Amino acid sequence: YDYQHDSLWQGQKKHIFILSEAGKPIFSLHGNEDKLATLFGVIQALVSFVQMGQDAITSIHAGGIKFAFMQRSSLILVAASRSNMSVQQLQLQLGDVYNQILSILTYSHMTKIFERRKNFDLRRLLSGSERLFYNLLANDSSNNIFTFLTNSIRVFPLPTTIRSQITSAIQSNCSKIKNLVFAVLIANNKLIALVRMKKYSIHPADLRLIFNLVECSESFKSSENWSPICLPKFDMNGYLHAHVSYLADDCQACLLLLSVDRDAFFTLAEAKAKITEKLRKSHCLEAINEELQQPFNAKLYQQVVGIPELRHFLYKPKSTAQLLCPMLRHPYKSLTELERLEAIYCDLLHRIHNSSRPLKLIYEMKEREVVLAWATGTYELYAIFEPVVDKATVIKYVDKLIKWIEKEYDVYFIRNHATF
Amino acid sequence: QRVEITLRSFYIFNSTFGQVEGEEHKKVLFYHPNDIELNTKIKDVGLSEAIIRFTGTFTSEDDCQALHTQKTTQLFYQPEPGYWLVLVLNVPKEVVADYRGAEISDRIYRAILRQCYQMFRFQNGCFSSCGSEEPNPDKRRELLCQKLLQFYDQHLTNLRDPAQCDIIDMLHSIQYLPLDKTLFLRAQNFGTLCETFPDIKESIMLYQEQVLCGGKLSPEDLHCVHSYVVQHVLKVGGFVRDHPMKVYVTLDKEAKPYYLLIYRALHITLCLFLNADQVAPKQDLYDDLHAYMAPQLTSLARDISSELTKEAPKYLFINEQSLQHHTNFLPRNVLSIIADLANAPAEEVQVKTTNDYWIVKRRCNYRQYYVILCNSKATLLDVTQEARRIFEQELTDDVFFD
Amino acid sequence: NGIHYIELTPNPIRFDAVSQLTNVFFDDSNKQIFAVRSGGATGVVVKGPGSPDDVVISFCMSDRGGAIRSIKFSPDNQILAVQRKENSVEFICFQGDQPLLQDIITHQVKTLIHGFVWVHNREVALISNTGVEVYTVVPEKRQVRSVKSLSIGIKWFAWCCDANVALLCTSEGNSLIPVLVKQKVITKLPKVDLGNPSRDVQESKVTLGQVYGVLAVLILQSNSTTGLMEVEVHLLNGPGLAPRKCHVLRLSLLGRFAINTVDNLIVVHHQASGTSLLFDISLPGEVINEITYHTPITPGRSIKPFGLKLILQCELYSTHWVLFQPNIVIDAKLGCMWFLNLCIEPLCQLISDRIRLTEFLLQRSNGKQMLLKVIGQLVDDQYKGTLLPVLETIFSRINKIYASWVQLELQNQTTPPIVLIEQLDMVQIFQRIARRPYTESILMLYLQSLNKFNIAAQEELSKMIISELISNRSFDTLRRLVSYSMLLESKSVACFLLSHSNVDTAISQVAIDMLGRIEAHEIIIEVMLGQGKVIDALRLAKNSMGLEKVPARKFLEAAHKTKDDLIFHSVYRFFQMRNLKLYETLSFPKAEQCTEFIQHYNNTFPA
Repeated sequence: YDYQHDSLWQGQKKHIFILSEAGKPIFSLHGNEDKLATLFGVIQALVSFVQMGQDAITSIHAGGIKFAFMQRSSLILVAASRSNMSVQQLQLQLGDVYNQILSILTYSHMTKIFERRKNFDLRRLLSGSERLFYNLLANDSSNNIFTFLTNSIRVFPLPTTIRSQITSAIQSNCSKIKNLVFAVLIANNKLIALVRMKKYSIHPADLRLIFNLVECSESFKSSENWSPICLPKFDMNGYLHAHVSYLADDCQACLLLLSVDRDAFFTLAEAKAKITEKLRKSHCLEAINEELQQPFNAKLYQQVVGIPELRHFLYKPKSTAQLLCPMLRHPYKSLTELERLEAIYCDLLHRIHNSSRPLKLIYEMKEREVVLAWATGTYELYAIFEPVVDKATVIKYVDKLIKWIEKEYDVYFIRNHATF
Repeated sequence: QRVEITLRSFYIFNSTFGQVEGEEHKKVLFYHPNDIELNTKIKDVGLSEAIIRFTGTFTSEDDCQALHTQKTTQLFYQPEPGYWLVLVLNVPKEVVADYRGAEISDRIYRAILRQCYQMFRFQNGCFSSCGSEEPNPDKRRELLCQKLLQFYDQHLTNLRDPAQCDIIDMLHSIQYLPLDKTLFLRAQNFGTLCETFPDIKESIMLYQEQVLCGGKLSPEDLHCVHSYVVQHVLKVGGFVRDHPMKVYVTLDKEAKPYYLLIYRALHITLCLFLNADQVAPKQDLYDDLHAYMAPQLTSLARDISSELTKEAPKYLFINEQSLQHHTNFLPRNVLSIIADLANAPAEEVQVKTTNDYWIVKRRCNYRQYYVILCNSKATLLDVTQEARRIFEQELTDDVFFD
Repeated sequence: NGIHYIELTPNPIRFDAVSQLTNVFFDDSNKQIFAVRSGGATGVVVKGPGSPDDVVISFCMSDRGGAIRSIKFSPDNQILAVQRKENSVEFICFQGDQPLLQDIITHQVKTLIHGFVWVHNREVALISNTGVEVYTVVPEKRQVRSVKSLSIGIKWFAWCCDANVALLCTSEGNSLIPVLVKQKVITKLPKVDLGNPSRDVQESKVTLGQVYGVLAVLILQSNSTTGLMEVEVHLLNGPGLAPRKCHVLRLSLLGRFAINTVDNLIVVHHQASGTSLLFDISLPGEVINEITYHTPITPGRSIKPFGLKLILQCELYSTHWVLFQPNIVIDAKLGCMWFLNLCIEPLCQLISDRIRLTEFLLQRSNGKQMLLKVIGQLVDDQYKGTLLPVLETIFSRINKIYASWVQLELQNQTTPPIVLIEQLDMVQIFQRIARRPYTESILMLYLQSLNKFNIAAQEELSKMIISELISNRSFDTLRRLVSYSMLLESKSVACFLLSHSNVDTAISQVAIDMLGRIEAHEIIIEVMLGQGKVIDALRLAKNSMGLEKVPARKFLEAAHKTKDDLIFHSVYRFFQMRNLKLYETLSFPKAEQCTEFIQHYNNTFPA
């Protein structure tokens, strides 16, 4: 397999390699890792030679492709890109892959398995879990990449009283159970309700791991499930056991009950039955199903239609990890322009958050867009406007939009998470 | 304790030589710190070649640009097929030893690395042309090594401080010289020396360290002549000097050898170019030229001096076609932001730094305009008119159409 | 054939030859040749200066009275005047071409009469020993009456026609006095200065003439230190009309002499040698005591010999040649009248110094053509690297008289120089040397010459300068010239410069800058549309025009031809918003003719 004479293989826009320090293939995104064995030897040779000088490789820049390197715990990770992303974002992606590896296998077990014996084949333990890696790295270029760039999830729109009723049902029916640490309800890749135990807080990376696990599997609708899962930020040296099930047939909402004790399947099953009966009696599944049946939101659509010069925007409060974004429309339906939109957002996000040269406000007037990026002490705003608009109108449009958001905050955002 | 950017090594190599076993040390043509042991010299070239080979799997080998590491930063350049120039830097440090390598912009140092080769070529020619007389293909490289040593033991010593680099270093700009109508025509009248003496092919003028009459030469060649005269004549009333100095410039079709002659009259420097195919000129030409040019140049340089003696926001305007700039020049972060913004249709950028600094950039008609406002907290509405006032005072005509 | 530069006119005026039955008289105020014929009852023949067919007026009445010594006519050929006795001058009426005289007018003078002149159209002034008198004549009563007079002793008089000035002697001492005689106006003028010891002077030495519009008195003198001859020149360009001595003419020969004026040049004749000499007042010379001393401009030479077809050649420098102050030659035996003219082409070879030749030729009636020819010869055929300062001074000699005329014509409140050379004349010469290595050095030198005297450049010179600078690849000079505004700002120059935008981009940059300065936005918009920058053209047209005047079909067609959907969306939304602002709807008006773009947009972006 001469990989130097394959134009299709070289033409891809993202490559990810995971190997061991001794040159043993573990993970490759495109192509079998068996036929790519010289390349891993070259990578190991480079890394070791540079390390022998008491120094560590960070990145490599070429004409039209960049490479980023990473090394923790007897592992080497390499990421190669042809896109507009900077090095730090590729490093964050590599950290995400490492977090997935630690989610499948505990850190202590891997450390012991390498310390006791080297030259170990880790594919055998990392078997039957390629879906969790392929899905995580397929969020490139109809929009979840904004979630990854801003590191924040989206919330399911609902009136506040319905949400309070759901939370009340969950709290009332799941109070006697001990060692019950989280309870999560997810519908169409969107958060609805989360109840936690005091002195414990959910970290965005673990919460996104739960979303990925729920999205990847398809047998979760078949019957009631029981599986182990490890949260790296919560505890890197153990398993939390999950009771996973859908609400009912009419409402496609997935409920996860995470506990620390192994012997809690039946008690949590009874809790689930009580919870779904209570919600069915109180007329709560109806609102969820009605919202799901619709293609897009109504009030937000009308507000965006009211401003005939706005094409897309991104909003994120600083205090919490949440996002608001509208639906894609005609000028950006195709992929060839979706890529350009993503490039603009990546450049703005890098420029605002640079550590050496922090910025506070960006206004640009280009041939095809008029872009605005604002960062204040409460919110952040990234907006795109038509190229032939005037400056004195952008300000008033932004002001009215922010005023509307400040009064519709409670329908799209969750401020304080409930506790048992 | 803080440490800024410092230079570590500069080397030139070609990997074709040294194929036979036991003679791998022939590929090193120039390594800057000569005291370094040869074994340490070989390993750097090995690592570089490994990086090119690794990059060659995906894209072409000619596209390799830079290498980033926790403690260093290495930069590559290929002027001709086979030959490579590499420069190694040290990253800033703050003391726990925190490193701040993100503060380095590669474009400035790549521009410096290009200037090095251009300055070599101006006087000696291409790497592949040295020693063209020798038929033995092994003795030809010794002459190249000798020439490289002679040039680069004096070029690198007088290099500019790496800690201070700006847009002007990136862009190769020289300041403008305002002047009036009559004196410019009087100065231009000196180009008539060709008709009296048919050997002269071109003449250029300099007032102090600024250009007064450039003539036909391209901007890059003019920059090379300016740099050489500044660094070898002024800083170190008659001809400055037997075969004269030979230089390589292109005037009509290709690059050809020429004889350069330098004449000083107070604050006016005149550079004259002669052919290099014929014999070097004799003393009669020098005597005639001196006796013909002594009074007029002195009178003109005495008049221009009298004319010049009689006559918070920052701005910088740059012309791309002629490579000349007008400015009245700030913390390091502002200058780094300006370096990032520098580079084609029109555009307009307004940026506010965290330390209350407004930067306004515009581009129109092969030109770039930068205005920096400091120590002023103003909204986005007022900055446009504050910049318009400055764009009105210094620019006689408005090209932005209000 | 030799070389000769002073000639007699090809066609003489022939009249009756001198004999023992005829005489000759000449009046120079009207250039009348008078001849008598005693064969009849004293018939007469009168000839004219410029009449191609002059019917001679034959009056045959004068039979008694004695001898004639003066014949004159009125300026309009109305009254005839004759003198037949030493103390009587008589007048004859002249109606039509025949006398009709019954009683003729007579007069009496106390002293012997010298002469009389026709001061104006109807009266005559007499000079007699007592002094000057004026008399007015009308035929309705056949009587003449005086108006004014004065009494000064007189020896002989000299007369002039243009300035009405008479030059008179005194019987008290050897002194000369001018006088002005006009319509009942007699004015005296201060005397000519010779020396505190009074010195005598004769008739053959003193002449009165016109030079450059000023009346001058010329007197021949021999130096005491050296026996050579000189001509003293007194000019009447003082306060009022008073004499100041200004010039002395040198000859360095001995013998007879005669002074004439030929095309504003002073000509001196010599007999023993056989040569004629020329002097010009205007040319410089040695200056001492506010007096300029002059030398001949060319070595002495002769007059071109003249042959006639009665070919038998005629003699020259004879004894009966008579020379008058202007260019007139009268011969006794032959009976001919000749004019003197100048040939300039031979002079363009003897005077080898080019600056002196230019100064000599800038003040002549037909010196323009020869000067242009010599400038063309210097710039085209005989170019050398050391001729440029000569050209600089030659150009400076023209631009001064150009600037003076322009400035003097500029003045207003509500006689041009003899040879004037402007830009249109010199550009035609510069055209024939285009596309040559040495053209820039001439054009820039001319531009500097214009600059020193504050004359702005015009169109075609700017065109040629631009073309040469572009061809030789001199862009810095072009940038600096357009920066100083030394080229005319007009649409023709900007369009010409833009037509050369394919060579390099700097030319395009300069053209766009010039178009911006003169505010021609239509051409800029068309240029940007041609390049492909449609949205920038739209942004500019929004400000240049209004918002209701921007066309819609053209920009939409350009966006369609761009083959990019985003630009089409941008222009379509711009015009949709304009329609919403104006007519409060998002519907294109029917009169806009945009039926195809609607369908294309619907087929590209589906709802």
